[PDB]
Amino acid sequence: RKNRRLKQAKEEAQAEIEQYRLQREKEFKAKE
Amino acid sequence: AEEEFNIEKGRLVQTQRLKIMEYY
Repeated sequence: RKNRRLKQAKEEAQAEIEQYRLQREKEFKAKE
Repeated sequence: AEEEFNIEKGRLVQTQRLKIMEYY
């Protein structure tokens, strides 16, 4: 399950990163 | 199998959380 895990966790972390990026960049607008 | 994606998530999560924190 080498390849399965590696290039499924790649897009897994894609989703995770976009998730946290938006959840960090919204309260920015709130206090702004 | 497990370790591969384990440290994969670790590395990419860290190296992107650092960036987004610095930016914001």
